[PDB]
Amino acid sequence: HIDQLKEREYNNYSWQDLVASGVVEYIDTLEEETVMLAMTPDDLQEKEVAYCSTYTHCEIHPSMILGVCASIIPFPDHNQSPRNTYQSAMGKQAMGVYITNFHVRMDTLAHVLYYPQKPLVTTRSMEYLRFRELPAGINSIVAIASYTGYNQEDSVIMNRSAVDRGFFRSVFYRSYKEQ
Amino acid sequence: AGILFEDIFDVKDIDPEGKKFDRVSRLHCESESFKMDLILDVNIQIYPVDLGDKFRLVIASTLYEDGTLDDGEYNPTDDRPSRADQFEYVMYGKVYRIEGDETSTEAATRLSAYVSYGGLLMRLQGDANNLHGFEVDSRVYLLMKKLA
Amino acid sequence: DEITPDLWQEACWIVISSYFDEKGLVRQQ
Amino acid sequence: MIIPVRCFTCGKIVGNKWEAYLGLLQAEYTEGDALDALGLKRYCCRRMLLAHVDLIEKLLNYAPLEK
Amino acid sequence: QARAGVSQVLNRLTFASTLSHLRRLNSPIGRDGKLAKPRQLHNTLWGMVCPAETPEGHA
Amino acid sequence: IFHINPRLPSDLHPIKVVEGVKELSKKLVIVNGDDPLSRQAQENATLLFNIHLRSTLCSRRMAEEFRLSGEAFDWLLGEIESKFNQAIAHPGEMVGALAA
Amino acid sequence: LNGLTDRDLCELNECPLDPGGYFIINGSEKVLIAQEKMATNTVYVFAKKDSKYAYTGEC
Amino acid sequence: PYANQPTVRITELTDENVKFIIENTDLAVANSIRRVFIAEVPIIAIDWVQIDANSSVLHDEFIAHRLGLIPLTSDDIVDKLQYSRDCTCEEFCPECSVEFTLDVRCNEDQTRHVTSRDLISNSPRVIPVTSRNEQDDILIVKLRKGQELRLRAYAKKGFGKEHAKWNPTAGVAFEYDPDNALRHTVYPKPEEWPKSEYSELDEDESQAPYDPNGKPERFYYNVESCGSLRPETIVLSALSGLKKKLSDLQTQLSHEIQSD
Amino acid sequence: RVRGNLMGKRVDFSARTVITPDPNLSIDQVGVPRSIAANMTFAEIVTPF
Amino acid sequence: MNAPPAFESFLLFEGEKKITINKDTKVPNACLFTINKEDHTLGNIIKSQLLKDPQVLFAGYKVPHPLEHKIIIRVQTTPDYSPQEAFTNAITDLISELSLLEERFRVAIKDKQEG
Amino acid sequence: RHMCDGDIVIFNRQPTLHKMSMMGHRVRILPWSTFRLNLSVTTPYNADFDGDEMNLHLPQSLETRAEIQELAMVPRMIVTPQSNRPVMGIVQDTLTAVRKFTKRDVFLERGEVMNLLMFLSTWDGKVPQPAILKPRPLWTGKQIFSLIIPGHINCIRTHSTHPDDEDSGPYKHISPGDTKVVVENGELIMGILCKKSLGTSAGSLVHISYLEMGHDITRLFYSNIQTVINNWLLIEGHTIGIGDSIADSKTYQDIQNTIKKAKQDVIEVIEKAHNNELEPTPGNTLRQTFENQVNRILNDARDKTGSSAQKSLSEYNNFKSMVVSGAKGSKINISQVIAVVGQQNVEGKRIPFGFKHRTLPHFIKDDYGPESRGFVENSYLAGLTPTEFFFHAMGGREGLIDTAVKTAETGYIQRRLIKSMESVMVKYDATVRNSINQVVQLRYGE
Amino acid sequence: VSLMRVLSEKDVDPVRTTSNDIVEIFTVLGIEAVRKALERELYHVISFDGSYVNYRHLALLCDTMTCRGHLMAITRHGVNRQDTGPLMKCSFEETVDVL
Amino acid sequence: SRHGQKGTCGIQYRQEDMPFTCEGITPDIIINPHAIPSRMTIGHLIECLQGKVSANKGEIGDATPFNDAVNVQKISNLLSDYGYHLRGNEVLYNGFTGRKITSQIFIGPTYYQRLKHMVDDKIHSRARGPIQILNRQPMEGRSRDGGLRFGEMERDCQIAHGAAQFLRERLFEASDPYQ
RNA sequence: AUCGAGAGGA
Ligand SMILES: [Mg+2]
Ligand SMILES: [Zn+2]
Ligand SMILES: [Zn+2]
Repeated sequence: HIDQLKEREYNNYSWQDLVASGVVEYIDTLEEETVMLAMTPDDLQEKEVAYCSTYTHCEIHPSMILGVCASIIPFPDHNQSPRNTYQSAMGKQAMGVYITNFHVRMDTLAHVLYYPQKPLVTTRSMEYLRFRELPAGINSIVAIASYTGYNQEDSVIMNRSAVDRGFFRSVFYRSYKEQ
Repeated sequence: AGILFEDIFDVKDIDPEGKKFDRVSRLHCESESFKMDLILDVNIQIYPVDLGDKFRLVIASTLYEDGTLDDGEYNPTDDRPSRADQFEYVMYGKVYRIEGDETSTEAATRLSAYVSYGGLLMRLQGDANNLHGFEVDSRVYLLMKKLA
Repeated sequence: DEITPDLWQEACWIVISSYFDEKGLVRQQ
Repeated sequence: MIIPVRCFTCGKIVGNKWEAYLGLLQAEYTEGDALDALGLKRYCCRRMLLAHVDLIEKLLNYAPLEK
Repeated sequence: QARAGVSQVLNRLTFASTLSHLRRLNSPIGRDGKLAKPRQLHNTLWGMVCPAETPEGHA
Repeated sequence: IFHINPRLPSDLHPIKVVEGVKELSKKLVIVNGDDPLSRQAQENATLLFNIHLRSTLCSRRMAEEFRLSGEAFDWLLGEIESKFNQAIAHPGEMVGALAA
Repeated sequence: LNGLTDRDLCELNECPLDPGGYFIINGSEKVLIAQEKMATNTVYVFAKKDSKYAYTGEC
Repeated sequence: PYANQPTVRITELTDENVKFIIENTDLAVANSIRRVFIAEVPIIAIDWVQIDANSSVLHDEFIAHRLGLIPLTSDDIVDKLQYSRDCTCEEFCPECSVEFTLDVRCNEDQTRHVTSRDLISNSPRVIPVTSRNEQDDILIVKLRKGQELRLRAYAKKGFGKEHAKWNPTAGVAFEYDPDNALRHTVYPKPEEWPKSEYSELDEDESQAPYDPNGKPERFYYNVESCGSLRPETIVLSALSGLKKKLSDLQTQLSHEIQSD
Repeated sequence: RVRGNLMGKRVDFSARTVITPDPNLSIDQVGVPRSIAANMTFAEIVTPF
Repeated sequence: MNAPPAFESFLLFEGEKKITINKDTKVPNACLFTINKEDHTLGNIIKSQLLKDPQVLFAGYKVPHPLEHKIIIRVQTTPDYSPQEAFTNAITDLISELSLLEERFRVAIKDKQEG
Repeated sequence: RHMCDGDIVIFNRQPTLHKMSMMGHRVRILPWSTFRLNLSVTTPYNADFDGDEMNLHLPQSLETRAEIQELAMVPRMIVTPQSNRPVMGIVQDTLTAVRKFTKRDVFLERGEVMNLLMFLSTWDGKVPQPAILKPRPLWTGKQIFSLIIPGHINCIRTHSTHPDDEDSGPYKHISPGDTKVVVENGELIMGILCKKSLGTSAGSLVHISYLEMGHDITRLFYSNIQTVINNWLLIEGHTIGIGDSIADSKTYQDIQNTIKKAKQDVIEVIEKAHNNELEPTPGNTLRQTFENQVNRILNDARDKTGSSAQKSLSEYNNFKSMVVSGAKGSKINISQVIAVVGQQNVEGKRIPFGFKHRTLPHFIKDDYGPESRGFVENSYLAGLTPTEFFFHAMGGREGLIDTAVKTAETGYIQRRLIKSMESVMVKYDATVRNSINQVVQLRYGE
Repeated sequence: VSLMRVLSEKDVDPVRTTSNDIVEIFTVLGIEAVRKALERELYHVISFDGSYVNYRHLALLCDTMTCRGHLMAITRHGVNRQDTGPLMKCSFEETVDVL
Repeated sequence: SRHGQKGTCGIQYRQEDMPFTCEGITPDIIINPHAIPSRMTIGHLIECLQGKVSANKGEIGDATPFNDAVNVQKISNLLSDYGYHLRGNEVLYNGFTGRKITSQIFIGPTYYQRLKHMVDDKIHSRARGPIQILNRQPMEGRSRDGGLRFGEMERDCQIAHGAAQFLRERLFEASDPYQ
């Protein structure tokens, strides 16, 4: 199956063929009550004490529990969970390029970042969110240091000479209408 | 002459509770002559001391060879003769405690003078007759030189 | 033809990629 | 959108290196070896090429307003 | 009398904001409702609803 | 302030301690007036402080423990008087809004 | 826009990456938010601590 | 009571960088020299732009920002030009500015790259660094068929303290006490730390023994140029400029003393 | 009216903006931007002093 | 909005004095030198050269506020000497050091360019 | 005229919970569009700089100016009548740095001291005799901090790491760890300073300064602490990184052994319950005795693994540095980063069976064991497994709900209290009376 | 709770035995008892986490709640039943009905 | 920062004033270490370390959650091959004085986001602007030159101050003086 | 301009 999926662009073998082959099944919450889930195929292996020997299904990848905005977070399993919730809010407030055809649009408010970068550290879910193609930020060299005290209590010091070179520069468009 | 206490000490231990600080170490020493017990924090980064070193300790009310008071102000340009030139390590501090074994009816036989050299502490204890020069809130100089 | 643990990490992301190539993100709308 | 002229962190010119970078990834250099062939020795300059997204190529898919 | 907020202006601030707005789900409990129970993360959301993405206000 | 040497006998007579503390207590007034209602309410309003004052500033502790001199004790009495008067509540203080 | 290629969408000044899934009313882009409701045709039994019925079964 | 007699030893010299050691100076002098390389060596850069046509996909301030960052060859001309504040002209003249023009229209199905080669200057000694006779030209913008860019620009003397476009460096490496004999840095686990390239320690020794008498006395520089100036001209300009700042201060000080 | 316009109300001679740290102010100072200070006024009485 | 023009960090305003000398009244032989439109680049070298003078008892500088563009240099001397004289001598020493470093760098460049 | 330097303004952050939420400030005009605050006043405002806005009010007359100056200026607000203690204190970098600065083995060269003395606004201009003279003149950090301390105040405190036996063994007055703080005649004789000595607790140095000296002298004390310590920190530095979250292999092995033991103990208690060998303790249903015992085992395991993590840290560890200063964090945060995040609770109980007899379809039915019911056995550096992740999200959601829901009830209580007491006042006869002039108290307090 | 019955039991200590219900205290032991019990209960709530509030604030709240001889609630049913004037009452609750 | 670490820019320093590594890298942003320990956003530190490896190696680092093949020790070991300290610290030099900083500083590439919240959209001030028709008090909001609300809690605060004249000014003379 | 709704900040 994987070897057929790896040439999906040539053989026209698809996700639909994978469901039609009886390999993948759609399961609802009410049917999950009756299902026995392996978190990975490593749960299917023989073990020195067997927790369960009668699994019915396996997860594809555990990270699919996340939604769009939470999927942008790298290493979210190493954060206290409210901080993942706050990122899931603030990622919707980040400037980027919001859509490619923005030049024809007359949105009342629009922010466009000059130099979006894709992140150097990415989840694999970010491929499907097109974040690689409409990114909303810049990879910044960050030092974690006290220095002169102007960064205390959730504040940051920026390099003015980087800002002169266009770091985090943006354009703001406001549209007016009259008849 | 302004000298309050002079004796020769042998380093019996160093940091016996372990290394509490990296650049400072606590000596435990005993006099040979007056049988005083000394505890002394030393900046061993600039003046290293080894177990069983022998040194001469002077405590003085002034560095000047003639009797003259100290205003406690750092003048590096003062060219008066100074006993600091006979010694290798010199500290400045104030006496903050004098404990003793005195009772309600008897004077102390033993005294324990405590000095802070900017937070480097010293306790010198022994027979009271050797410590009568120490007074609380007096400024004092420690002068120390190793003996071969 | 069992997928061994060394192949599993590429295999499951091939599967997920095939899903998103088919369905996309607003399929339910 | 388009490659920055300068590395934000140190001011090295990188705005002449993007088309060469693409012409080294074609011909099967690794991204590391491509950056090293371009002389991008500091990670702050490498960050600029490795993380760039050339969205101007998409903006050029739209016809101009004036012919 | 009609239930409000079923249609909203599509958020366009950034592409993630657009995608997430198209995938939004609402529980019509009412923003002022003080009962914690329907706001808790229920176990059965596993794989159905994102555990992290919720607005930290009254909603 | 007065460079008290703890290791020497003091010049402070213990009767000056007894009298000074009696006289100080008369200057720490919370309820004014000579009538027995005022006098009782004054005694009540300052009872715990006067117990603390008498027990802290007693002749035996002044001799054995604190070893203050006469000039230092004379200073201490004025200090206590001044700091007590500065602790009394000012009329117009909106103490309800403060408590809320 | 259905079935159009990226080139056709660009010729129409549309964005290939735009997901759709929204309406245009008076020029404003409007998204519908999914509304949770209790499932129909199912017997649920509930109880409450302070009412005149011990148990209620609703369909 | 008096001056140091510092010594210099150049270890590498190229068109791109100069590596050198200063020895028998104070750390404050070494740092102020490092700072002057960044902030106070003047070069020529575009600072006034007028756009006659811009049908590109980038807005005019984006184009102007990019033009300001293009490095211009400055070596012998920047010492001659006045600042526009000191110059007597009403706005611009050859004594305080260099004029540039660009005029590109795309007429072809292939995408036209607009580059620092399309900038044409009125002064033959002040040209874009990439245009000097390899490294490619800096990309300004890409034009689709029928898009046009046409502009006129003036370049002015300035220094990096005013804007980073006038910074001539592309990195200043600076180091002292490579083996931590002064213990100005203190490592919790010295064996974890990689050796400096200037280390003289054998590979079994993590750091030198503590020196209670030493102070910083030898400083290693790598000054890399953005190309507007030769690296050695960056260094010599910085030494001249710092000396001038001190002489100007002494002139004002001596007036202030005479006024008292 | 009572809570909304009498026990509290909107006021002239007031300003609002983001706060930021400044370790170089004393505890009793506030750093104010120049546009705010130019917009707000105080009516000083004219005297020979 | 309230952006200061970037040249305000190094250009004097009309009537702004470059340097002002005030006596420190609390100890003898001491002055504050207030220098406008200068930063750590001059403050740190002047302070460090003053500390090389054995007749200087105190030398220090501060930038009072990083959005302001002035430095204060405090100097105290022995009573046979003057803080104005110390400050003048320090600047002369720095100028001589930089002139020697410049000439030696020109020589090192010439040697490197042709062996 | 336009507002200018030294104008008096009321500065306010909403919600205005108490009298320190509106205070009088002197205007300083600065470039750029923000208001700017000193960092000590962030505590009484409950302010931080993550995007907060504050409100400025300019009093329009000489009378309201004099009233704000004489009543409400920040220096006069340093001590609160709510709790007879300072409302503002040293915080963040200044507190971590002042802890480091007052260590016994901090030594300053002549030029560094003369730099620091530029930031004492109240320095008398005299350079103190260095604690060390002959090999090289060096000043200690305690010696320079002593010049910051105002007047001749006297204060005993303990540093946060002071042993509990040291006050009774030998060396009581010559603390080996430098953990006894004595300030005497205005000089810091000994001791490391932390939140115990410079924080908002009663009997701190800032409290004693406010009681012994003016508000004005104490205002200068807070200012000089911040400026001097922040300029030393440009030398000393402070950071945090991955290297502070890592323990040694011995610590990880002892943690893993303790977890494995706790899990075996839970299996044993489960077997005793299944066999009905488990006997109900009095007043509790068997289910509640089982829950009590499993929660006891897993809390003991979390405490022991945390202690094992805490004792592994070197004095260079930056989490330890921020915890012992009290500037930020706690021993539990260290324990969770390094050792074990621990049990996740909802409504004070282990994770409920939201699926039929299951927490998730990944477990078997009736699994009362630790992993099933939401014991996270990993640390935040190891990273959570998917079920641990989802249970930790269930836990954090409850804190977000409580943060959003508690506020209406508490604010309504605050309103009702004010409206009940707003006109109660001390009268000129020193009785406390309401608006109808009825006696509430014959003397305030009593 | 049934304080009056329990106090009269043969081995119950009648000096120390107490409720946490303040209305029971007021009914059985009277207004000064509930003045002391209300202070105890508020102190217990405030101090449970180790927080400290100066006694005079608690004392003044409890005196406000008890100076009329009956338990006055911090609610419209208490505050707006005092002899305070109608404009004071209308600033709290029941604004129009008060007037 | 993607990890719930938000803040406002407190000051900007030019490149000569920022701290620098021995090779002349200065941070683009300095963030305070006190942001980390109570937030426990360790994913931020791992992102920084992984990004430093990523930028040196020239590979986009995988930060997908629940990947047992990636851990902090493996990232540290990879970093040690590029000549950096394995935990991401570097020796920084003070920009003002040039002295080495005693503590080594954690430094590396971290993805940062500009949020739509900018100060010039929020700054506001009023003196004697327009008033509402009905109540004649100041307008509401920036966009109307409105006045800030001095509310009931502010009233209660000034009562507790005893500031009767200022309370009179704010609740009468500065709002709706009438006869 | 008002009223209503929705989305956000601390
Ligand atoms: Mg905030
Ligand atoms: Zn770079
Ligand atoms: Zn000209």
